[PDB]
Amino acid sequence: KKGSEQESVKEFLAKAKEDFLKKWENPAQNTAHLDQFERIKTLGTGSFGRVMLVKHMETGNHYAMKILDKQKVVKLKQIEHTLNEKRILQAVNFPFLVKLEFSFKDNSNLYMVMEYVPGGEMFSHLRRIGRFSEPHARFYAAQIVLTFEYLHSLDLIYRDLKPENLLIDQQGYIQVTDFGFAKRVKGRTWTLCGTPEYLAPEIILSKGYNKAVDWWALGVLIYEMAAGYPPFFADQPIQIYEKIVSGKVRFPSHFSSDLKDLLRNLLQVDLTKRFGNLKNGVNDIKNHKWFATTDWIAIYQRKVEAPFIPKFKGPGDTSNFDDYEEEEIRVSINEKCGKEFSEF
Amino acid sequence: TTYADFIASGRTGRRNAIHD
Ligand SMILES: CCn1c(C2=C(N)NON2)nc2c(C#CC(C)(C)O)nc(O[C@@H](CCN)c3ccccc3)cc21
Repeated sequence: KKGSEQESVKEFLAKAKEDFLKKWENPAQNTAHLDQFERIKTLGTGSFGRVMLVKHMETGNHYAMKILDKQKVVKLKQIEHTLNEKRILQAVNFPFLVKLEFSFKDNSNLYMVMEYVPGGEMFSHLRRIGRFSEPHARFYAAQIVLTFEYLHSLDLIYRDLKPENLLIDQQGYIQVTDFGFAKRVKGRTWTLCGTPEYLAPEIILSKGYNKAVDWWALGVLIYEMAAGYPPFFADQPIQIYEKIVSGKVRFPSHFSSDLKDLLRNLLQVDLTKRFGNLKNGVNDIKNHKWFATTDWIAIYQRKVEAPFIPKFKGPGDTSNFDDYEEEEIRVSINEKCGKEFSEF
Repeated sequence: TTYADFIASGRTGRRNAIHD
């Protein structure tokens, strides 16, 4: 019963803030060029860009590269979000976050070069096996709790928690990716953004919201890892939102009592009554029955044996990812959106 | 069962953000 590991976490976080602020103030820009990399294959796609596997030609190292079409980013009102993404990424440091290695831009596109995580998305693994066991789910949930404790101490909200954005590394640990919607926020913010299934009630109701929306998404994630489907689903988004705001959730018959209790406290529609956002903060979650067998330090130190390790076929193997149609990356002769992305 | 209804809905695949 010696929680002076609390004082140790407090000391760690105070230091992490110093480091963050130092990097936040003097951000890195244009640390690479497009033809220093060999484009190999598409790992994922979006409305305003794509993510590719690339090979740094000098060093031979593989990376993931996110390519955003400036014109499409402007068209889709994502300018501020992409500047958030890069600025936050370059200033953070935590064992369960994908690391930004380089960023740059040319006439047509923004580029962010980051760690490649060859184990693929949690999403694919979960859909294939159906559901994870509670120990297996708990393993990942523990990493997300530590990650949000880190991010929130720096006033960062992540805002896109879902299996799709959690990659699994060679040791079975989580690497959080896609900081597209991440924002530094002291107090409230107002943008309607996220994935419908994972949207907190405050977001849906356009009232102004804070870091508590991430603890809500954690409830949805733990539920989906353990159930195999999310707590609120429907054919169309509109029906999903109505379910989210209703205050009604049903749990599989195989959910433990402890898990059901945790999830009722995470999926509280009133944010003032939600775990993570009460007086004791994250400690309400860390000290909850369901996490009773969790060694929080050992998990941070990566000393716990992972319940599942993806198949590794070598560096540059992408068999844990789906196939996407390929498109040649064209760079225009004329600079597009120069003013909009001058800070990038 | 809720699992069969989930497979029956159109939302078992990779989910896009709303964007905006
Ligand atoms: C393909 C899987 N993937 C990876 C992978 C790594 N780091 N190693 O393997 N895959 N990193 C992704 C990142 C990232 C990132 C940073 C960390 C730089 O913020 N965003 C992804 O999102 C996609 C899809 C919708 N969000 C996207 C694509 C284009 C435009 C807008 C969204 C996917 C990502």
